[PDB]
Amino acid sequence: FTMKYVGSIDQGTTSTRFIIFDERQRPVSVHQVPHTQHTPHPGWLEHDPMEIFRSACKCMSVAIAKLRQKDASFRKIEAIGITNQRETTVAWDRVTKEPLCYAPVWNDLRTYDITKKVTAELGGGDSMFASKITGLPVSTYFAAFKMRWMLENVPAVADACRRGTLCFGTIDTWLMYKLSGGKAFVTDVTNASRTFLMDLRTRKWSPELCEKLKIPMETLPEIRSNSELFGYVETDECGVAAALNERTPIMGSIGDQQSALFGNMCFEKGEAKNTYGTGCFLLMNVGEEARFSKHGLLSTVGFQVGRDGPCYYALEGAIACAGATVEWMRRNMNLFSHITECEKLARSVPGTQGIVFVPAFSGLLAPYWDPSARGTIVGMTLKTTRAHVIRAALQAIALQLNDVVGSMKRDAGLNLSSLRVDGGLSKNGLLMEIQASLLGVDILVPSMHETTALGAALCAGLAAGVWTSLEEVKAVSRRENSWKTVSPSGSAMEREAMIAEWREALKRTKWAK
Amino acid sequence: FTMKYVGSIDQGTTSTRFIIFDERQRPVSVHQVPHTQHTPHPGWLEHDPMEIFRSACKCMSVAIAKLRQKDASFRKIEAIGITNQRETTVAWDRVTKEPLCYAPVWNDLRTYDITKKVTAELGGGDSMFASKITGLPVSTYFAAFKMRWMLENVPAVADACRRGTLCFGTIDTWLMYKLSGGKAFVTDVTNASRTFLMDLRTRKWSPELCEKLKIPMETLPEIRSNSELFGYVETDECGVAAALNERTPIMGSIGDQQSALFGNMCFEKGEAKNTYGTGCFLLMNVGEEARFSKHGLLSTVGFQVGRDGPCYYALEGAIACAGATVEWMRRNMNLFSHITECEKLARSVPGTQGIVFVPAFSGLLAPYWDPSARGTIVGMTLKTTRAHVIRAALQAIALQLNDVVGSMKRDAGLNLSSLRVDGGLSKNGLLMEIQASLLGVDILVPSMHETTALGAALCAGLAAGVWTSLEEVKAVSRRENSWKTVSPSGSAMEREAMIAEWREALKRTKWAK
Ligand SMILES: O=[N+]([O-])c1ccc(OP(=O)(O)O)cc1
Repeated sequence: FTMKYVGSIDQGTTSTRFIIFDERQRPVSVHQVPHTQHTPHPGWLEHDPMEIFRSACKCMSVAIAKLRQKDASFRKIEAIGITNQRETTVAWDRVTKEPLCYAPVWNDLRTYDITKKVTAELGGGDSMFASKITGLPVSTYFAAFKMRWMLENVPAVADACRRGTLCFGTIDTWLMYKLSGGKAFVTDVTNASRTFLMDLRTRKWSPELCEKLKIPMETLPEIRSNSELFGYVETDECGVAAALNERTPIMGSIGDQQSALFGNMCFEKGEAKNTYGTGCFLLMNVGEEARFSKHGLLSTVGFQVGRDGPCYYALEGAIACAGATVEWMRRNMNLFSHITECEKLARSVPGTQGIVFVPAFSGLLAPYWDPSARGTIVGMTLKTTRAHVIRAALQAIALQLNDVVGSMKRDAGLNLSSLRVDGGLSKNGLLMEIQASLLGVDILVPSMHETTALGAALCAGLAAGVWTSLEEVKAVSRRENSWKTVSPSGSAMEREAMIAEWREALKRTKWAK
Repeated sequence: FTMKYVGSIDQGTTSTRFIIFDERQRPVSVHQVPHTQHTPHPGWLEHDPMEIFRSACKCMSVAIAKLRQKDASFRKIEAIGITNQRETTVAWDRVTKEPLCYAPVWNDLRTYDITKKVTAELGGGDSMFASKITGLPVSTYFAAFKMRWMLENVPAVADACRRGTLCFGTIDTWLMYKLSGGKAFVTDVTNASRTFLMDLRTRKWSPELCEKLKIPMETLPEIRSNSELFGYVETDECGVAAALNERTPIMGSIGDQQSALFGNMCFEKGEAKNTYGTGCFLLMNVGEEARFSKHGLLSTVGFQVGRDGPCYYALEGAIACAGATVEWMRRNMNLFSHITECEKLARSVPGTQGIVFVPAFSGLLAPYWDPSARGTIVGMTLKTTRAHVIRAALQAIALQLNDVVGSMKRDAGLNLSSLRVDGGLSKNGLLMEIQASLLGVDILVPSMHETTALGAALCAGLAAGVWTSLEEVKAVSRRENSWKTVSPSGSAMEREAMIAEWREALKRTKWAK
């Protein structure tokens, strides 16, 4: 036949992208368009759903146009996948086809008072009351609470609910609705699991929770899998229908973290990925049955290939200050000037020589949620240098994931098979070695680092028959796009002593108030 | 018609100085010569006693010569005083007049085992067992224990004992021997009070403690006051006898910290001085009656002018890492480039904004004595910067001073009417201010900073009639050498709160072992 290509809309917190992959899973064209970060009051954050929609469209037409110019064999896009900042929630009207307000972002803290109210007046003091249904604690992040808040506080949303015309939806749902010309009102299992309205075990809306939270099941879209025919692109808001040329289907939708889980090929229980960004997000595949957490971790859907096909579940954990710690050392503390020196300063010394640096700046998340913990350094002497402090910060990040992973191993009754990394800090070689050594598993660094975008591309491709099974997907990746591999290179005396030092250090962190 | 001159040899840890003062207490010639800091094993420090002797002689020869050029009539120095790093101990031979080995320094930790063996076998587990005799706990610093080591470890010293030719002394005794040709084997009360071998109230060698620790009294110098004839300079080591031109008497000997107390005119009880340098010490004049300590602090002789003169006593508190702390931030952490950036960055913020830096790099001294304490910072957030960390360090220093003064008031039964400062960090205004605001008293700063050297010249000039009395001495100082006063400026609640913050941070310093 001819060459095939799959497009991936990568819709993030600070920008939107379109990446076209070829059938070897190589990114052959990209365009990025940012969008405005609206901040009406301290701790609020909101996005313009229409601005986001036009960025997607822009990106699609620019990347397309750039590829035609450099690839004589590119004829059309076979299918489009979507991946998105999760939890961000949009309200819009079924007949005007427009938003009723801006979109509160995942990390938006306006829903706080609703969240304290729900914990008390519905869970009787327990934030975990519905964690066996949803997999989730009561929290400001999850969508129901933002939905509730827009019902309570946006007269326009209240009204349209009463007309029977209101649509709520995560960014996947919204993007798919407009791309479709308003014909498709859908969502995938991974986005739907971050709403607080889906029953993990069935992956359907929960009549009980919707009732109990007073969100009407008329407002919610149809839950579908990650990989299947969602709709077609039927708009032309920035040249896009012209650019795609043929009608082009939408056949992949997956929340960003799960999209990275998928794009890093974590198809089997025990396989986990970590993104080393500003924070860390670690996800492990735990298998075909939902596993619930007794360490404060999130249970979520990992991925679902095919409608009502197999559903792999996952456990998710975070740390707030990974990349942010490195940036803090530089710009607040002058411990170095630009990012290259971070790793070389940390390599200049054989170890931390006693010190521990717990970068608990905005508390400890992970499996020891403690908002009172603060940034603390212990063990220093006159022989202590910035080299050691920088190295200890690398150890700290790796120690936290280790704790997170330890908790996941216990909640799930599995061992960690391998950890794939992506993110800025995955380019710090030393941090990968300290991590491999602590976890006692191989760490895998793909050199094609666009793993989030690839997840959604893989979903669309499987469904459109560009790739014909997960095994073919792994073969192509392992052959074409080369992984760097990083084996444990440390003794069990050192491992055990580093974790013991860390354990002792964590006791000394309590400070705020 | 012509100016009368007094000489001071200032034999410090890292160098030797000779200062010549006029009868108006102005330094008119100075010369300085550094000596080698030998460190055979880790935590060991050791000096070459011939190097030290010869350094002092070069200092006298050159300072003398530089003065003749400024003043061609100067025919002689009236008298020469000695002040010296204390506790540092020389072993020598009565007839060869030469060191048997190198001299272990005040902060040398080779005596550690011997320090334990003593606390148990002689002291029944109590380190304060001779507190009421010596004014001291059992510790690595004091000269007896170094004496003991050289008998158990140095063939030449163990041996020279047998023949009746072994001499031991502190650096005063050693300089003063060699300066005199061998004709003088003496020590002053302040230096003697640091041997662990002298009764504080009586200023006698204690036959009980000698006996107990296996130190034969045959090796020990005759104790004198700080102000009287010790001997004459009768050597030509660098033309020194010649340069002096006349037989010049040594009429001053005083341990370095006491010398600063004396040189800052701290004659009344409640008057205290805080010195920064190769080590950092606060000394309070407590009066004619000796006071002992319930809160770590050391009891010692302040000074005694003359054989039949009254003995004024003092309490002594140390801190271990003071100027070292600033240089550590500079040289190890790169928090600033040069010394003037420190006070500025610290000034650029309103406060510590919730952080505390306990700079206990080598344990907590003062009234806490915790050798397990290490350097620790607590409270940090992403809003913490180097300005806060540097400011915090300065607060820690004042906070430690404050806790040391607290202990001193309780022990002595007095308030601190005045604190005079000198050494390095006295040039930092912000620190002086933070210090004044915590002790709630005045801080005096000499423009004629050379006050340690002054003390021994004052001793030697009092004995030789250059000044006739303590009153004339203080009258001239006031007349000649200008002050700078720093007054408190804060609340009771600022103070109370900063101290409670500090007291909780201390709980989190235990780390070593
Ligand atoms: O890890 N984070 O806190 C985080 C994650 C995503 C962000 O934005 P994005 O990288 O454009 O999706 C910004 C910050």
